Amino acid sequence: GSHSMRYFFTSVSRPGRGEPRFIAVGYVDDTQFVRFDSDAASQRMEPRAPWIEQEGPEYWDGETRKVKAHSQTHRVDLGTLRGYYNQSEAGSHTVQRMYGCDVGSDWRFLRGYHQYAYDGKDYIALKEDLRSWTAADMAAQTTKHKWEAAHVAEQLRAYLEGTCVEWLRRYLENGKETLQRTDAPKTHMTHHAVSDHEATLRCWALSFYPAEITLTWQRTELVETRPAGDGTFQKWAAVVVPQRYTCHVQHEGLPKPLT
Amino acid sequence: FLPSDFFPSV
Amino acid sequence: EVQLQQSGPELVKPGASVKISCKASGYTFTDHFMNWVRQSHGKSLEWIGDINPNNGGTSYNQKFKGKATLTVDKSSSTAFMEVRSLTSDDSAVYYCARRGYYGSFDYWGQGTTLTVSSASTKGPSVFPLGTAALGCLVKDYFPEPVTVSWNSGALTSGVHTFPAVLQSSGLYSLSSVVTVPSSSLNHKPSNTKVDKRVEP
Amino acid sequence: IQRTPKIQVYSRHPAENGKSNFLNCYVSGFHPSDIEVDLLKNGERIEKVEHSDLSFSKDWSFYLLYYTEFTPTEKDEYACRVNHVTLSQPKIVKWDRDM
Amino acid sequence: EIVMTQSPATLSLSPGERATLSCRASQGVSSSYFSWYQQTPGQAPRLLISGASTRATGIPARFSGSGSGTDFTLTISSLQPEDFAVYYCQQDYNLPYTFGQGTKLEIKRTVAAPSVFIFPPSDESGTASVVCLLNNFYPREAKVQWKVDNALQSGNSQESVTEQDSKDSTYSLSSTLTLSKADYEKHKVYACEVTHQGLSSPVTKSFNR
Repeated sequence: GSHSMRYFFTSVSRPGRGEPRFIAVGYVDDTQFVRFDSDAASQRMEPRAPWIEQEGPEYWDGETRKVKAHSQTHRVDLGTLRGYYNQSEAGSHTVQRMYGCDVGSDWRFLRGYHQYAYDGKDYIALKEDLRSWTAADMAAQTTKHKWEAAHVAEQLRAYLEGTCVEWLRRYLENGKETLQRTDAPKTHMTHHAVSDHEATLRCWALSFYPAEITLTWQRTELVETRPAGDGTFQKWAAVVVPQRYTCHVQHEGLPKPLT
Repeated sequence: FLPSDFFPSV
Repeated sequence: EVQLQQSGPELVKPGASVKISCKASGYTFTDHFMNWVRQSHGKSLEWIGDINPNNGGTSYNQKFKGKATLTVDKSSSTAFMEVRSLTSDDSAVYYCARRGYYGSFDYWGQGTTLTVSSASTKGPSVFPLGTAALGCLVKDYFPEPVTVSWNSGALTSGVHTFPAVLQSSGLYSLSSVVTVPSSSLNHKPSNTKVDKRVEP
Repeated sequence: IQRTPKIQVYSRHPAENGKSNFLNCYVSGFHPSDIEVDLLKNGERIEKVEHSDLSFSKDWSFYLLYYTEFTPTEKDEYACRVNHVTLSQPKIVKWDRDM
Repeated sequence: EIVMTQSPATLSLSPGERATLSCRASQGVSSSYFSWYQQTPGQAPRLLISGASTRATGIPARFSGSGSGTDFTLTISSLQPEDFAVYYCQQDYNLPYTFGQGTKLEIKRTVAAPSVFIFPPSDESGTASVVCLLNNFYPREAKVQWKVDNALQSGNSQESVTEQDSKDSTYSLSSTLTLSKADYEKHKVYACEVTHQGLSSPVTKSFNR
C-alpha cells in the first residue's frame, strides 16, 4: 500500500533561559523511529524503533549533525520572526515545521508537503506542485521572496522526490516485519443503560496498526484514535439506542469488514 | 533521513 | 558569458536623486535575483536589496529602506536602482550582483562611482617642489581624476603618483614625484596640462 | 491562539483486577506546548510516570501520552490531572473502565 | 543581524606560501549560505568560494573553503601575484545580507629603511605646506610625527600611501603638514620625525623658514 515518512520540528523560545527548546520526531507511517531533544543528555539523534538501530554509527552521526542544523535555523527564525512582528524580547514564541514524502503502491514518489507555523498559526507552506510557496501574511511574503531568491523549493523538491523516497523504501525493507505487516483490530462490544428507555452500545476497536480506521453506525459519539503505548492504536464508537444502523469495522488489516 | 541544510532563515 | 554592464559615473549635488542602470546578458534574466551592493571609499561591502525580475518583488536592507528603490525591465533585461535625497554619505561605488541560482553573488558588475558634492568643478594649482627627490605637487582641484606623467613619459623609474586626498575644503590634492640621482643635476575636468619644469 | 487540551484516560490492555496493566493519559489538541500532566491514584500523585515525545497534528496542535504501570485493583480510583495556560484551574478526569 | 568578523585586518605573507583567512559569524549560519570574495583595488569583487566550500566557475584549484556554524576558513595553497588582494566573507542566510570588514594579503619582504626627503613649498597665496616623504619602505607602519618648535603637532598631517610596489614590495608616504604662511613665519622649527619600525633612530629634516 501507500507509505509516508514525516518529520515534525518544534522550537519554543524561552526568554533568558538559554537556547530555545528544540524537539524533533520522525515517523514512518504511524511508527516513530527517531527523536531529538535539545535538553537531552545524549545531544544526538536517538532511535524509537528496533529496526532503525540496524544503521551503523555513520548514519547516526549524519542524522545528529543535520538535526542540529535544523535547530540552528529555527533559532535564527525565532529571532527573525520576533523582528518581523515587532514583538518583545521577553515573550515566549513557537515555530513548527513539518515535511515529508509519500509513495504509492509502486513505492514511487506520490506526494510531497512542507508546512511552517509560528505561534500555532499558519505562516508559509509549500504547494502540492512543489514549486511555489503560499504566504499567510506580509511577513511570510518576505520569507517567500527570500526563499524564492535561493530557489529553496527546487532543493526541497529534489529531496522529497529522491533522497526522501529512497530512504523511505530502505526503512520499509529493514522494518518489513513491523512496518509492512498489518495488525487487525480485536473488537468487542459493551452495553450500558443511560436513561429511562434508551441505552448505549459501544463498538470497541483495540490493538490495530496502522491507525487509519472508520467506525460508524449507518443503514454516533466517537473519540480520537489513541495510542496504546505498544505501537498499536485504539478507538471506540458508540450510539444511544432504545439494529437498522449497525457497527461496521473497516481496517486495512481485515480482509473483509466486520459487523 | 533528514534533508541537508539547504533552508536559510525565514 | 554572463555580463553585467552598469551605467557610467555620476556627480550630483546633495538632495537630488539618481538612477543606476545594470544591463544583464549571457543568461536567462528571469532565473536569477539581482542584488545591489554599496561600497564606501576604503570601506567594506554592504547589501542594499534584491529584485525579483519576474514580478518586481523587492526586499531591502532596513537601513536603505526609504533611500533606495529597486525596479526591473524584463524587456531590456535591465535592473535599476533609484537613490533619492542624496547626501555626502551616499558617495560610494555601487554594484549590481546577480544572486546565484541557489545562493551567493556569482557575478558582479563593473561598478558605478557615485560622487555627491556641492562643488561643481575646479582646477588644479600645480606647485612644483647619492640620489635626490624632485617634486610636482598638485594643489586643490575637483573632481577626480588627473593623470600625471613625468618628462613626457620618459621618466618612469620612481614615479610615485600618490593617491589623492580629499581636503576639508571639499577638494582633492595629490603629489607626484620621481627619483633622480645627484649625477643627473592633465586635469580633464579643467583641460589644463602643466609641463612645469623643476629646478632648485 | 490558545487551544485547551483534550484528555483521554484509559488502560492499555482490558482492565483486570490483580493483573498488571498500563494506565495511559492521552493529552491532545493543545497550544502552546508547555503542559503539566500528573497521574492520580486515590489522590496520590504517581511518580513512576513516563511520557511520549512531543509532536503535533495537522492543525499544529500538540499531543502527548503519559503512562505508567499499575494494577486495576477494586476500590482504587485512578485519574489524570492536566495543567495548561488555557485552564485557570487544573483539570482532572477520572479513569473509566468503559472508556 | 548576523555580524561577520574577519581577522586579522592585514595578513603579510610571502609569495608561494599557504594562506589561511578566518571569518567568525556572530550567529550560527548554514554552510550552504556562506561565500568568499576576492577584490583587487580598483576592480569589482569576484566570487571565489560559494557554499563555504564549493569553488566558483573559473577559480583556480589553489583556493579552498571550509568551516561550519560560526567559524569558516579560506585557504590558498600557493600565493600568486594575483592572489594578493582583499578578501571578504558574507552570509546570504538571514536578512539583511551582511559582509565582513575584509582582509588584505600583502607580500612579505625584508625591512627597508625609508629614503626620507624634505620638500620646500613652491614659490607661487598666504598658505604653504611642508611635504615630508618616505621613499620605498616596508612595512606600512611608519610613524610620522611633526615637531613644530620641538612640540608634537598631531591632527595636521595629511598623509597618503601608495599601493604596495608590484616589483619591490615597498610603500611610499607623502605626509603633508597642513598650515598657513602666517603660522609658518611664526615658528622656526618644523620637521617631520620618522619613527619607522625598521630604523634605529628617528630622523628629521627641515630648515629655518
